[PDB]
Amino acid sequence: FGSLKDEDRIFTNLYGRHDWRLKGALRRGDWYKTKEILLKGPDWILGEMKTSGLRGRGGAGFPTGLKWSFMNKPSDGRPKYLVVNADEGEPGTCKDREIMRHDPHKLVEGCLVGGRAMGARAAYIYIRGEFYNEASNLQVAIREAYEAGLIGKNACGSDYDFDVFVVRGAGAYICGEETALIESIEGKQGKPRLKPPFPADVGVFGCPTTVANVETVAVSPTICRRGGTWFAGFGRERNSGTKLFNISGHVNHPCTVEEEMSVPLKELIEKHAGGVTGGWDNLLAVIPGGSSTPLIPKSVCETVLMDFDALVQAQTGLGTAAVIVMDRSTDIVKAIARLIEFYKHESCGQCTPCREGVDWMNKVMARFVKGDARPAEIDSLWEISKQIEGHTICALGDGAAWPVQGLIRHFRPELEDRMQRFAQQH
Amino acid sequence: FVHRDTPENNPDTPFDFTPENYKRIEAIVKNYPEGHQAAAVLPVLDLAQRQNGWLPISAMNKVAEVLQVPPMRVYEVATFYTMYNRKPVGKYHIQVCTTTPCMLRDSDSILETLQRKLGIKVGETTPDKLFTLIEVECLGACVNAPMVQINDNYYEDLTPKDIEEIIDELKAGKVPKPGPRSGRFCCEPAGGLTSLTEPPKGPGFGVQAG
Amino acid sequence: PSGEERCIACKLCEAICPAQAITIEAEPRADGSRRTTRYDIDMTKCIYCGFCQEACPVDAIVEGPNFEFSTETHEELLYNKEKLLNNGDKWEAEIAANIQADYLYR
Amino acid sequence: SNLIEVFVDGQSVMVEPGTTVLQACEKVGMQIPRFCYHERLSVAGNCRMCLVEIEKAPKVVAACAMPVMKGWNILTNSEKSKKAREGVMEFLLANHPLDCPICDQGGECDLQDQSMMFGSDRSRFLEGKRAVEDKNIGPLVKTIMTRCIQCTRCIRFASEIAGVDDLGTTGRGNDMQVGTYIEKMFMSELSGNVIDICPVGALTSKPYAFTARPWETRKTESIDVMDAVGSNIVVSTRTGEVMRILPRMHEDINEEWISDKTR
Amino acid sequence: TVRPRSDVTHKQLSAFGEYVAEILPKYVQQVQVSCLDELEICIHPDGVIPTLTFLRDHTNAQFKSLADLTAVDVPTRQNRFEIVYNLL
Amino acid sequence: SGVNNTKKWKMEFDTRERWENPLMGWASTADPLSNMVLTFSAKEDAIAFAEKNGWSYDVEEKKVPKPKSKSYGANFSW
Amino acid sequence: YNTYTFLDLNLDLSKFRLPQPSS
Amino acid sequence: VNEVEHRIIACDGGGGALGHPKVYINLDKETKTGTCGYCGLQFKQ
Amino acid sequence: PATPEQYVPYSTTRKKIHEWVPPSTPY
Ligand SMILES: Cc1cc2nc3c(=O)[nH]c(=O)nc-3n(C[C@H](O)[C@H](O)[C@H](O)COP(=O)(O)O)c2cc1C
Ligand code: SF4
Ligand code: SF4
Ligand code: SF4
Ligand code: SF4
Ligand code: FES
Ligand code: FES
Ligand SMILES: [Zn+2]
Repeated sequence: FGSLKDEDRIFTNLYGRHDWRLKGALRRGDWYKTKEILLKGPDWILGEMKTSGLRGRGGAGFPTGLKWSFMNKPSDGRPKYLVVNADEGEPGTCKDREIMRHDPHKLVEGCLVGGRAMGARAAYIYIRGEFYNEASNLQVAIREAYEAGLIGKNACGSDYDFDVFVVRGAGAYICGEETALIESIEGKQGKPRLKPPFPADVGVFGCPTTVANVETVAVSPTICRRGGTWFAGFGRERNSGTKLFNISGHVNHPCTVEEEMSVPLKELIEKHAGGVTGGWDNLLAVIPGGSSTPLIPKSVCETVLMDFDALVQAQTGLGTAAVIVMDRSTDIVKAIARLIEFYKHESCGQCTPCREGVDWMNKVMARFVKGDARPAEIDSLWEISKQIEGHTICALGDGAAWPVQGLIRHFRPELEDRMQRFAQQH
Repeated sequence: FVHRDTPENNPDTPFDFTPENYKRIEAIVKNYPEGHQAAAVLPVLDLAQRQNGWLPISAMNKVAEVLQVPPMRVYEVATFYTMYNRKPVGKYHIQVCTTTPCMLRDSDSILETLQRKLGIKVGETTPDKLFTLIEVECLGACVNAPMVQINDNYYEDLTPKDIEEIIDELKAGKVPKPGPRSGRFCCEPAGGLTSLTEPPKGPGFGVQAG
Repeated sequence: PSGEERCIACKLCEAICPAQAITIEAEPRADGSRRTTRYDIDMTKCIYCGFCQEACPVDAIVEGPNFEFSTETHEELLYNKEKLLNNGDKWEAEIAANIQADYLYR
Repeated sequence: SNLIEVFVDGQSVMVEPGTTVLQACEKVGMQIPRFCYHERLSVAGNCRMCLVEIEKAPKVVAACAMPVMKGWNILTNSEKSKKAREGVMEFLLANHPLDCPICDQGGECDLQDQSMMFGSDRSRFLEGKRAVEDKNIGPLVKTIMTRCIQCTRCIRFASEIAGVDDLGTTGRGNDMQVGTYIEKMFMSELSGNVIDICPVGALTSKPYAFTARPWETRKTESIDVMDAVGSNIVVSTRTGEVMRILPRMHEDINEEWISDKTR
Repeated sequence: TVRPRSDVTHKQLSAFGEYVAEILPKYVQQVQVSCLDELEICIHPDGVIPTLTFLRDHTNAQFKSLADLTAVDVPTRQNRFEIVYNLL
Repeated sequence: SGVNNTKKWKMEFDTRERWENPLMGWASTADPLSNMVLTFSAKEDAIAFAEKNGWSYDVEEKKVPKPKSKSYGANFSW
Repeated sequence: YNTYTFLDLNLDLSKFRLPQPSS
Repeated sequence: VNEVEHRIIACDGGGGALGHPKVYINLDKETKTGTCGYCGLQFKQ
Repeated sequence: PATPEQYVPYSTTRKKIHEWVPPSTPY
């Protein structure tokens, strides 16, 4: 439900206030049962996540255990690998920036705890190029850990071998995709591959590979070291566990709090963070999972709590759980319009739907903000939207269509008036 | 996306990794599996950018040589990513985040202030070559929606006057306290932490026999 | 108006011509542009059906309002590109009025 | 017998494991409309003009890259797989420059046909088109690349048949331009095949620029005498002079390709 | 842009096609009502005078006028010419 | 890349003189059977027609592409 | 921090990294 | 040479439905004045 | 708001063939 206890808050060093470095980490006791866990077995680790029923902490939601289970199949003579994507291009995902800037070890032991679960030879962490600062913090942390012998061959005084590496991103949101990151590592252009060859079977350097949101890798060790069931209790049904929530825009105290999942949307701005700037009635709309997920208008805001099942009932996605809030002084139409501008400046262009479709919606959306376009065009953008939604090679085209669909779904009268406003002044 | 050879930006310019740089080069390679030096392109191309911001056609060709890859390969990587600059950026490259999260926090409000202070249009270098302003997209520090990235400095919660203090510090002197401004630090509920105030539970706590 | 022939040798001009009357062999004109070196109607095969004026995407070939062009010989009816272009350099004051008069209905 | 059984609108053909959904339709005899998929070129999935709907399945799959599985019935003429083509063709055409009476791949266009058979009667793109900058790739290939549908066939051929990796994609977004970043001519034998392999008329042959138009060309099948491989070729003659020689497929000798000399 | 059609006809005529096929089993090789709602009784060449006489002089099928007689030539078929008699 | 024009067997005749009309430069011909391309549906039915009419034939066997195995992942191996 | 510090950290963690497989 | 401000320009052939099909020309390089393949009109960026 | 100017056709075609011109001086 809500009011996650500090005693249950995984990322204790959030907000810093501790030594993100190892000695702070030791007081955190992050490396407490690592040898034991690995000793227990890879099968024991996946039992822990299956019991946890953790969902993907990245924009896509899938059982974390089943995804890791897939490349637990016997090696075919190719080294298995771990890829941690610290890229978070999605607006409002400062969620991950926290775990690299702070509590970097949380992720380092997440990597080896996760590594033996998939039997990965090594893990590469792709941080956003922008986070040069963040990249500096982690390898200082990674360097500490090996010096200790926590990672490396015979890591944590155990038979198992692991090596952790950090890879420089280069300002691309699409590099965040499950497969495209792999291609970026491989050194080719960051263009996603098709799903038929699933990442596990075909991978980074053509070997089995798996990709996890940094939050997903980070919570593993604590979910196993601590009781996974313990975590499970926090979640709701399929939904489970605490996921960091970032609230940004039109709220009195924008902040990232790792409060519990399944939180009433009205409650998290009202109780933690900062109540919606201007009052809870000054809420034109809420973007729950970030730019990719459709915004939900106030009417439904207070009604649904934050969890992926509840949101999909609501037609929106928990995604990165980045809450972007809009007051009534905003231009709903120009707000979403810049997100389509966010996607035309960013989609790879590999696939026909997304390439021309996202540019086509950008042109129509800019006209919509001006009000130059006629009212009949508004549903035509509906139809352009679903052509892009099911036909794209990756999910970004999936993502571009949803905000457009949300604007037409709940704010169709406002766009018509902008249509009307321009027609009147001629 | 076409490199029309120009006396300044052309193959004529000689590029070569400093003895120190070449060293760095190798370090990167080994990170990748053997015989996969190809992957070194992005990281290496980045060090060519570290060497020189311009990174001219000559520099890319050099990268191809070092990693043994086909030049077109490197050319494709440089063009795809915004991080690499194929034109001479200014000494201080100021990038203002203007995605919706920041906009709603008047990120644009920052823009107008910076254009006037630099006294220049958005997208080009100052005559002084001192600063270069560009309207970049989300930088991943939405919590502090007002935000500008100055050569990694990554400042935040910036207000016209805040940027004012910052731009003056860059123009005279250096290292202008890069980071947030209001003192909200990184993602602190401004009013109060409201959480994590309780002391760390300590190692062992909650193990619950896993 | 500028003075540039409108025909860009699409060969559509003669594709639909059912009487099989038109041969428009073309080249790049040495400006880099695209124009005819050859154009033809055998006016003793044409049927005045206007399938060439409605297919032309540029309004180059038209079918003018002449009907006093009888000839004492057979050779004066096999029009070439220069008996059609100076022909069109004749009636353009009289054609364009009718195009502008019927363009909407077409 | 590792044949696996899969249904093409019911014909229930049996195919080797690992055949693509597009390939399954071919043996029944159906043709998936396709761009960016060439039999002897790697599958890329760029166009996604081949989206089909396997049965009782949530979304449309790419017939070029999806390995057909056991007992999936492909529905190639469903009400969905036609909205998956009526809506893609909307996009390819939206940024396309209308100069079909310039494009000498007039009747030789795999993009007007598929528009003219599987696409849409009208247009809804009331906005502004894009334009790219014509560059010089040589004296044999005229790249009026504002025509390009970014299908990456050229990039692959240049890299998998001819080993000349000079061509490549540059830039992202709608701005992706498929060409040679610096202007270096595409000089190699096997060069002219790009013309034949680009379904769009973006880059076409410069000598045969505007001498003809394909419906007129009478096509006589003959043999290559310039080189001793004896590549099969089709000599396209109009009114009695040869206008172009393009390859005709011989599995064993020239499988759809001919030399720069003999063309 | 989809023809305004009557299904009554398809059925009524289909039924006549079965009637003619039953009345003349010896000469009719295939009867089919096309989707253009027209009927075609294909007869062995020997049935040309029998089949047409039955249609010209039968109370339940009077086909008094010969609209036309024409012969499509499909060169492939062994019997190339396909004489076709349209009756009203 | 359309394969709908490579499915039916055609019987075309030899190519004789195509010359130039002195007056207008058009292509002229005296081969009455020049524009003739009969279309059959099988080798058997074309040989039959030619033999039927007394022409000499030069049958050319069909050349269907053989099956070439294509896989997306293959280009990702190293 | 400086432009070369991130890569120098990599320069340093080279030894830390054990051998890498070869295809 | 038709001077223009925009990177790309149209060329309906000086008419709507009375001129030539409408194509957008990229006057992006002063090095070359775009020439609509239909009118042969050079445009000077 | 008898004549000598009679249209005569051409073959406006640029002759579409080129014969070897024999060598000017003998050998
Ligand atoms: C355009 C695009 C951008 C993405 N960016 C990110 C990202 O920055 N971070 C991230 O964790 N996942 C991102 N994803 C989702 C990944 O494809 C993948 O599903 C996810 O990283 C898996 O993490 P999880 O399984 O631990 O949730 C992106 C997906 C798309 C289509
Ligand atoms: S006349 Fe009109 S149609 Fe005939 S070629 Fe010239 S342009 Fe094409
Ligand atoms: S009018 Fe004369 S020329 Fe124009 S199409 Fe009909 S017949 Fe051919
Ligand atoms: S390619 Fe040439 S022909 Fe095919 S559509 Fe585009 S323009 Fe018309
Ligand atoms: S050029 Fe022809 S082949 Fe190369 S991409 Fe553009 S269209 Fe596809
Ligand atoms: S939008 Fe500027 S911080 Fe993400
Ligand atoms: S043809 Fe299937 S992906 Fe383009
Ligand atoms: Zn023009």
